[PDB]
Amino acid sequence: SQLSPTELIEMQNDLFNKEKNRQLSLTPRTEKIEVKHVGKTDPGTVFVMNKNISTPYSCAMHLSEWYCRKSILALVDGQPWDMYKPLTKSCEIKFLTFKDDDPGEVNKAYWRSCAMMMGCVIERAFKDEYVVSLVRAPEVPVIAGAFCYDVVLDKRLDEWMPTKENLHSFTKDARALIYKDLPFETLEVEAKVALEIFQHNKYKLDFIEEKASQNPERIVKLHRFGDFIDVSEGPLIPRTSICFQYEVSAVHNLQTQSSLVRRFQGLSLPVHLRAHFTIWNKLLERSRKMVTEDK
Amino acid sequence: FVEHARKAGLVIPHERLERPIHLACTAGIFDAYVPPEGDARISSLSKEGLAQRAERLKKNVASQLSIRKIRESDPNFKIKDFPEKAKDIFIEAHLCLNNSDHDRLHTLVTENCFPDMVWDIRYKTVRWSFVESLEPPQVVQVRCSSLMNQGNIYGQVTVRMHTRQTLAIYDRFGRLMYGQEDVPRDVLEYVVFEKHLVDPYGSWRMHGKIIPPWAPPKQPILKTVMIPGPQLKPWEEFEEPQ
Repeated sequence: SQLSPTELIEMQNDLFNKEKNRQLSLTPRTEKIEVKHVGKTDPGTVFVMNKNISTPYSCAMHLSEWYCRKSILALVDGQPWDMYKPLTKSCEIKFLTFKDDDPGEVNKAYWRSCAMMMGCVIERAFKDEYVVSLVRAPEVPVIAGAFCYDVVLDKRLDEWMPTKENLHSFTKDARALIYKDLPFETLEVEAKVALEIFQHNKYKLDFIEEKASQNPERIVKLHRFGDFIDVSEGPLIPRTSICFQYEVSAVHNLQTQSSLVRRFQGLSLPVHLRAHFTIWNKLLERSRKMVTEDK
Repeated sequence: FVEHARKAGLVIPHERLERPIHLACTAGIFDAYVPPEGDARISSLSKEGLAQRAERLKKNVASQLSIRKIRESDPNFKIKDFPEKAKDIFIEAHLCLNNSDHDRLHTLVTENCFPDMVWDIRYKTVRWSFVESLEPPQVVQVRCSSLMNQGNIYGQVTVRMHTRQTLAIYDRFGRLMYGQEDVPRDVLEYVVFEKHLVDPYGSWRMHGKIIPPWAPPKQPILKTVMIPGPQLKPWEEFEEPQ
């Protein structure tokens, strides 16, 4: 088997599109679903929407632009939903923001999102001659000063460690990614049809195995933006626009016996919370340390 | 809003209008036949449903009495002929809404049938098609109104009809709203037609369209709807029932 870089991307997107078509071809034929607003602004507000098509974002378009722009994450019953996930049965919806009193749910949803971006930054930035295997997106708590992604690289490429030029280029391509506006999309896949998309990454295939194993229906949660697809835990933030300052700060070589795993550590803030040029240097200092919470 | 400012502007003085108001129609339907609830299933057996219809046609004394008033007042009267012409009135009047021709629409439908159907429909494009009438149209009930003042008698013939129709409503910009035109939807309609007796010119009009309480839910709409809750003024807190 011999594969081109663009071919694999296309194939993944085709698998994903086949998925979508198969999810939509369930023939709901526009069934009426009912949502209620339990939020504190307009209580006793009802929404008659279209089951498994209409979204909690499409529910914000009824209120005002303010909701559309401010709300990162929806709290529907006992679950956070992300804005672009269609809705299943009758629900009750509350909207979450960065300035709310228990933003934590959103915060976890930020790092996850932010981490995923740095995937695109990396895999596509390498020479055709080498090989980049993305491993997992280890979830650190927010008090640790960074977000981290795990990466394995070609064995002959393993001796050199990055230069401030390379780092700055990572940052630059990240911000260039933020520049064009990318929506985030959520799909529910079976382990059988999920294991076919990732393939060549063994760590993806095994992570999928464990993750889908712990939950009885063998369900994998996929997140697609642009040409990139990634499996993660929990919901993501609605648009790429929301991320303002992006930095790829440090990269650290960690070595196990059977694997050489590099951490990519970075820092980012939302356009809502954006911080001053002095503070940014202070936090960009703390993101240089090797930050370990895996378990 | 029901309001009269009695303090200032007085009250519109009591006037004797030299023309007593002439009405071709009268809004109310005298008695609504309450249909059997199993008529969705009972219709699967035609010799059961049509048997019950025909039975209650022969058995009713009120219906026979009104039939007698229409038959004495208007000779050459057959009730077996009626559900045919009454079914023709539909294929004509719905085509009238299709083509947005109100002239011919005044001849067919009654004064009360007209305003609703014309009112809410008028700024859009409506296309309607009659494909099959699956169960032969049955006259369910007849009623006679005695107006003591005018000597006026008003006949009202109920027709129940099983029907197959395709409806496409394009909104004023040309984009679809209610339904697809390519689906032969299954529709059951209760209908009431009316007639003026003392009238020399013998008019038979569509009066009203009755829908049973167990009638199947209609097709879901395309666009999403937002129902606002009770509006709160500055000092008024929200209260939520269970």
